[PDB]
Amino acid sequence: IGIRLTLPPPKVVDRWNEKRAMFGVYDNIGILGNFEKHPKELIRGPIWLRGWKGNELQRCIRKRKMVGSRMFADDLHNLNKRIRYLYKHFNRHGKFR
Amino acid sequence: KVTLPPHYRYGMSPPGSVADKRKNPPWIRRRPVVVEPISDEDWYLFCGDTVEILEGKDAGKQGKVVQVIRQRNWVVVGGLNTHYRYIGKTMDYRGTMIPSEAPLLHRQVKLVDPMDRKPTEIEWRFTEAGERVRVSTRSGRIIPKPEFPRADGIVPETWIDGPKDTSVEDALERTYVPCLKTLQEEVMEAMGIKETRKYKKVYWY
Amino acid sequence: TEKEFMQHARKAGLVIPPEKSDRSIHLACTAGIFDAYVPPEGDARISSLSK
Amino acid sequence: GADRMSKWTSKRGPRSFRGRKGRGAKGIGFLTSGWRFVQIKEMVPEFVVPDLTGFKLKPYVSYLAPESEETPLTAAQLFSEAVAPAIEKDFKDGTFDPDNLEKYGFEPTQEGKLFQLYPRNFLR
Amino acid sequence: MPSPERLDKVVDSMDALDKVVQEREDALRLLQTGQERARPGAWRRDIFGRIIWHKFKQWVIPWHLNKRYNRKRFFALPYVDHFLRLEREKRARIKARKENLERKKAKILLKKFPHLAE
Amino acid sequence: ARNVVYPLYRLGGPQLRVFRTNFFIQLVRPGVAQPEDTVQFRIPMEMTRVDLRNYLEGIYNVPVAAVRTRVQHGSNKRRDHRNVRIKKPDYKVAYVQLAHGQTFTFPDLFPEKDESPEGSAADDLYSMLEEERQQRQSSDPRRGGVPSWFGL
Amino acid sequence: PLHKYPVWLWKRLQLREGICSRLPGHYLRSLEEERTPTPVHYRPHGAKFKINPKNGQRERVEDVPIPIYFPPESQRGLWGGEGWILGQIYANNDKLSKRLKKVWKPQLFEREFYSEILDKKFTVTVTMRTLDLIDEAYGLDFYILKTPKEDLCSKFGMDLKRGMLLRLARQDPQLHPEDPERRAAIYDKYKEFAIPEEEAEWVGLTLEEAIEKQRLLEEKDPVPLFKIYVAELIQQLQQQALSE
RNA sequence: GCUAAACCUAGCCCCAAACCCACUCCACCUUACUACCAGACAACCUUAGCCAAACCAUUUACCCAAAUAAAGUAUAGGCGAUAGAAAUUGAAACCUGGCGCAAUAGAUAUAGUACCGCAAGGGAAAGAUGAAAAAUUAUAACCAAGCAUAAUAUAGCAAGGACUAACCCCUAUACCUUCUGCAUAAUGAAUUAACUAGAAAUAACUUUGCAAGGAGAGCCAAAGCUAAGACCCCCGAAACCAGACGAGCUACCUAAGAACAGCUAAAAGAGCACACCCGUCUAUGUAGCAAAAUAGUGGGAAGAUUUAUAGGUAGAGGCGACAAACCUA
RNA sequence: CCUCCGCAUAAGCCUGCGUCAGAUUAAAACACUGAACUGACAAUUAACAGCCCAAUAUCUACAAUCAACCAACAAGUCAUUAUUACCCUCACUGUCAACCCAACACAGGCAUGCUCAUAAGGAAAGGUUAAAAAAAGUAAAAGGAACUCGGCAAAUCUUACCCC
RNA sequence: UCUCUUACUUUUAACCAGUGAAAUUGACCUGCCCGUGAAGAGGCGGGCAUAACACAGCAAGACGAGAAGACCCUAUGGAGCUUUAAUUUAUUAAUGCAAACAGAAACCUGCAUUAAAAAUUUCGGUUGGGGCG
Ligand SMILES: [K+]
Ligand SMILES: [K+]
Ligand SMILES: [Mg+2]
Ligand SMILES: [Mg+2]
Ligand SMILES: [Mg+2]
Ligand SMILES: [Mg+2]
Ligand SMILES: [Mg+2]
Ligand SMILES: [Mg+2]
Ligand SMILES: [Mg+2]
Ligand SMILES: [Mg+2]
Ligand SMILES: [Mg+2]
Ligand SMILES: [Mg+2]
Ligand SMILES: [Mg+2]
Ligand SMILES: [Mg+2]
Ligand SMILES: [Mg+2]
Ligand SMILES: [Mg+2]
Ligand SMILES: [Mg+2]
Ligand SMILES: [Mg+2]
Ligand SMILES: [Mg+2]
Ligand SMILES: [Mg+2]
Ligand SMILES: [Mg+2]
Ligand SMILES: [Mg+2]
Ligand SMILES: [Mg+2]
Ligand SMILES: [Mg+2]
Ligand SMILES: [Mg+2]
Ligand SMILES: [Mg+2]
Ligand SMILES: [Mg+2]
Ligand SMILES: [Mg+2]
Ligand SMILES: [Mg+2]
Ligand SMILES: [Mg+2]
Ligand SMILES: [Mg+2]
Ligand SMILES: [Mg+2]
Ligand SMILES: [Mg+2]
Ligand SMILES: [Mg+2]
Ligand SMILES: [Mg+2]
Ligand SMILES: [Mg+2]
Ligand SMILES: [Mg+2]
Ligand SMILES: [Mg+2]
Repeated sequence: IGIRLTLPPPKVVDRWNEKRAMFGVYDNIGILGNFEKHPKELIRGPIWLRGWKGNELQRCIRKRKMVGSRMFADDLHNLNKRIRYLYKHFNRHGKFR
Repeated sequence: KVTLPPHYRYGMSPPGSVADKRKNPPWIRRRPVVVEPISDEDWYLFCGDTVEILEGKDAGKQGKVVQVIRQRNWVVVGGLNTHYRYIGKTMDYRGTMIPSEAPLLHRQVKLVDPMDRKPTEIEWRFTEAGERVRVSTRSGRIIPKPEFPRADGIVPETWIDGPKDTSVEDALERTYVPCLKTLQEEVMEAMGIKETRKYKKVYWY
Repeated sequence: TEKEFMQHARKAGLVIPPEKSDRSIHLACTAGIFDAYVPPEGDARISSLSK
Repeated sequence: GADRMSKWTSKRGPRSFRGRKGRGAKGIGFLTSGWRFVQIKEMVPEFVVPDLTGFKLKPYVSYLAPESEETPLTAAQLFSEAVAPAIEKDFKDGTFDPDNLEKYGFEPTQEGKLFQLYPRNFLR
Repeated sequence: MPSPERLDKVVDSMDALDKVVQEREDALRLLQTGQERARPGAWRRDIFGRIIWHKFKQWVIPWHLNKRYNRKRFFALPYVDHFLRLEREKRARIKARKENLERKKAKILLKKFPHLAE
Repeated sequence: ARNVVYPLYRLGGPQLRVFRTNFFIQLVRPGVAQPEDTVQFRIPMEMTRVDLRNYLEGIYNVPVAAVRTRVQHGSNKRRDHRNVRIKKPDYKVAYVQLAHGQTFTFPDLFPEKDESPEGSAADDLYSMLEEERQQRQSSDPRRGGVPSWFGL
Repeated sequence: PLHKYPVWLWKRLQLREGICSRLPGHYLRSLEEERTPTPVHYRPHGAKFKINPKNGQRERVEDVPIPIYFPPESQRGLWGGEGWILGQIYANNDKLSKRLKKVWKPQLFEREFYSEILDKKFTVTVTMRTLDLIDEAYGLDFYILKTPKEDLCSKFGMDLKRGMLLRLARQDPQLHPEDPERRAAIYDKYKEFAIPEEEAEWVGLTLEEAIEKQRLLEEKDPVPLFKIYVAELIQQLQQQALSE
């Protein structure tokens, strides 16, 4: 019980597809391009996460002040509660002071 | 009418049959079989058209197509790729064995040129008159769609009018003369009903 | 506690496929001999008499 | 314990509820004093049934018929087939004016007509 | 039933006959009056704040004298604004799921049928 | 007519006339014993006995003297695999009595003699099963289950 | 997911499509304007920078308006921009004391005024601020015309402006029909506020009233296709005869 | 060898892009989904409290329309927990993605359905053959607990040392948690399977780069500076506030009704005693027939009576022949 | 053999022991005709009941109780005319059941009209044995509260007194 | 009722047949005596007893089972209630002034003072069974 009786379907990974053969390209755009571009500008994803890093509370705070006016009512309410809980957890709970 | 589940699986038995209900009850849910998307215009296999089996138990044999299923891209050929099953079995009788055909995918069959009974690939083109036809890639020749009996089974060449069947001379005669009167107004003129009372105006809101 | 068995199967006829279908059953062999052959009585004696 | 997801009909409720709820049939009168119902003859839909004697058409059509393409009727198609020949004939004669639009068949107002077009005051 | 298909043919004939007669009346109504609908109506907000097509009815008294008609409210109060956003976002989630699911089907379908890309 | 807007009537107004009616009635066999002149129909809910009286006289030219209608409830007890109640639509049953003393009896629409085919019918699939079944015989107990195909 | 536009921009998006986009251009500009009203319940700083006594540094100062609640009864009078102040106070003016809710209401008077342009007397509810502002404007008619929308803070006051502007634009002879000389004298005193009747007809109207007003201008029974096709047929016939 | 066990899809999540739906016919604000009569009926009004300050009473973060930086700085504050700018500086921007989930997961969703509640509201469970079921002669073996195959033989935390040999001999006071100390007759656990609990880089340390400079604006520097690695859990109250939903049970009231044999008496909130209402005593029952009943015995039974129907009073409250009663067990 | 039940209406419920068929087969047992399960078909027919009222003014002191006496207070449950308008006529809906509210085919709750013992409606015992203990009932020598917190239960159908 | 119980019937009961729960359960191959121990031992020490085994009774034990039971104590945990606990008059009402008026007054509004009715919050530890700390 809890373990399959048959082998999993075989998985074949294309080590030389378009994405892997061209992964990491232009990571030296700033060094080799007279510093016109920055490698952080090559990041694709959320507008509040391009070229930025932080903990869970900092991500929620940054997301609320950048796309908070565009979020859905349910999602915005959940984000506000998450900030309230994380504020209480980090600033009032822990092993070290 | 038609009651098909979102992930209903089509099979050899037609939908709505007694066997189909037992095979596919409304409550069962099976993995939807992956079907390669083929446009209706791109489909080139029709009933009554001889095709050659490329892969199977008996490859390279040509047989007429009796049924095609567009939902799963299925081709059925009579007398080819058929297994054996007992029909009409009862408790006391073992049953009678008959050959039952198996479906073939569109990539497992290949249309054959009428001039040369060899597998070939065809491409859709147009004639001078503009009618769309299929032209073989090699040794380009016109391959018309073979004639097949209709689904209902009525033969127009062997059709006899019944007691409640309108004659062609009366079903094609034009009696409508365009005017600026409604059916209600026209009928009262023909019937002769006279209504001198007027219709008082009402409020609509 | 309202769960029950999935007993919903009913017996149908396998004699004929669904009607009003373009596809028809293709048969390779006949059911019986068209004209039954009755060997003459005494053929066993003629087996010895090869000539 | 009431089934709130069931169709509410006249069969449910007390006597007052059952008598006031109907099934969709249009009324053909009104109630007078003493609960005496008065039926109006003009409120009863009178069926205009034509004479079917010697009628060529039949419920079915023989299969030996051409497969003519469908040509849905439009206002522009109706105007050209009916009104245009009348206007063209008078235009050539040289006696044409907007004042005589009612003469060609145009109806400036639907009032005073037994069968108004908008809003219509007749059944199907 | 001996010939079940006979009923379907008549029903198709009845609907076709009804379409022809209705179409002729519609074409004539556009010529004489120009109205696209045989029944009067208008676009009005209901009490729930959604735009609906209200089909007019026949009355003997004008609307400002109708006791029962004036109880019916055809305007949305400010507290319905928040619910309209909630219902709009609910459809947006439904719409987003349909769009994203279709792309997932195509991406998986190219794995087993690479000839589709080629 | 049903699913239509009836034009409102005022005192001295025009007669209400219907040229095309969408009402469809079906004659049914009564489940219990009924008088000879009594005829039973199934009519839509929007249809009344006054409309039905003019319906038969107007279309079928059947003189009717008394019309009585009742609404029959459809059982909602049936539940599908989702435990959702399945509703049988309600129908209105109308009882019509003939006017001039005529007696009506529901005919037998499926005579047994007509069902039996006097002409020969030979289905291809049926012939295959019948001939093989008769030719094949039950295993002889004296054979003890030994196959009869072998002639040795 | 995320909305294409922020929620606070949806109000101005509804003015891009529908009947709102068909409103007159001048009227649409007046709604989008967010001009700051005249301070009433607070004293403005008067300068942009001040010297903080604590550290002796030039710091920036800003005027933060105090929210004002206007009861629906204030739209039938001329309160002069005053209204109810819904706020909190500290007991005995001590920060350490408990905080209590306080509401300040203006002193209302039902004074009577006479308008020279409309030639009519009105019995309206006004405050002492309105009485002072009328005297500073030297007449009720001047007060109505000079005061902007965000300072009047009264729907009835905006309707008076619309009524007065139309008479200044139409040169309506209804103002003293029996006194032609007196009529011209009044219109020569308010000639500086002349506005074209096209633009003076939409002054003071709310967004809801403007939508209905524009709908009426666009409301008309559709032209029958018979009239349209008659023009098309005759036009084609006229061109047909030219070729002949 | 039974029960079972496995079996991958349905679909979903997070982004990006782009601003979305809403007239076939008929019906639908009255008791919604009801063809068809004289109305007058109107929307707008600071959130609070939990919580933190180890109580609490002033106070205590909550997108407000440019990321970064100035800066956690100026200021605010039982000057205390904590709150916190601006001038000024200036940003790239290519939807068609995944070191996301794979039926106890991912949306609750096969569905806001079944079901539960008078209502607001709460809220599921599950599916699995194959190319072909128009092959069921079918989708072979092994796998949890539970059983069956196959009941048991002195003696004892069930085992260990052993032994020719299962036991017999010898040795051995279950586990976790909480306490100074538990074989403890202290807590928890029938068992099987799945699910279920340590998130943060200020300083310091370690290992690279460069070096009186370091860093891809700002910042730090008397060997520093940049980058990485590496430290901070889960479940549980009684409560509080805001907005809704409830008087079909019950408490009282309103509208218009109904019931009360017989006998004794007298024009009785009278007597005896049925229907009816009530529930004194005792017994049975105590997961019961019943989340308050049964049998017998009792109180009232023409009245401050009993009762059907519709309506009213709603929580900072109602209502009360005051029992801190009753307001959907 | 029981009948403290019954029948109908109101309210409620919504086809829920009618017919046929079923690989059928669990209603707290049974079951082939098995059936209060599934499928299909059939049904309850209006006179009863519900659904009413042209407008404007103007009218309505004297209970009920066999209403006649008498005797009351708590003071009560039932009425029109004038003028104008007006003459079409039987539609629509309810009609079944062994039924409802209590999670159940629950010893409970459940309004009115008749029957006051039935002319209607039912079945306490699956079979056996006749141990203990337990529940209910009946009988008892001699004594008659000696039992017990207490004449509680039971039998019987009593007297007198105190507290509140 | 009892001295002093007894007999009988019915239900239950037990057996045969059908249907078929619930609390409970660390694992048990589950003995007595004496002693010992977290202070009350089927399991530890020393003696004694001891083929296996079901059914029917019994209620001394398993500190038996059932609702973190009741009972005292703890918490800078709650709530109700009372008040000469603390903090307030926002609200309500009554006066005063200002304002506003007429020519005097009222309504309204602002600021005060009185009460009313409420609102928020807390109940320091130490020691002491027959006290008045
Ligand atoms: K029922
Ligand atoms: K015991
Ligand atoms: Mg009827
Ligand atoms: Mg009516
Ligand atoms: Mg009416
Ligand atoms: Mg605190
Ligand atoms: Mg505390
Ligand atoms: Mg799930
Ligand atoms: Mg096992
Ligand atoms: Mg030993
Ligand atoms: Mg509250
Ligand atoms: Mg009540
Ligand atoms: Mg009596
Ligand atoms: Mg009495
Ligand atoms: Mg009582
Ligand atoms: Mg007592
Ligand atoms: Mg009782
Ligand atoms: Mg008495
Ligand atoms: Mg009520
Ligand atoms: Mg009481
Ligand atoms: Mg008391
Ligand atoms: Mg007390
Ligand atoms: Mg009647
Ligand atoms: Mg028995
Ligand atoms: Mg005795
Ligand atoms: Mg004694
Ligand atoms: Mg004694
Ligand atoms: Mg004594
Ligand atoms: Mg007694
Ligand atoms: Mg048994
Ligand atoms: Mg259990
Ligand atoms: Mg033993
Ligand atoms: Mg001991
Ligand atoms: Mg021992
Ligand atoms: Mg025993
Ligand atoms: Mg016992
Ligand atoms: Mg402490
Ligand atoms: Mg507070």
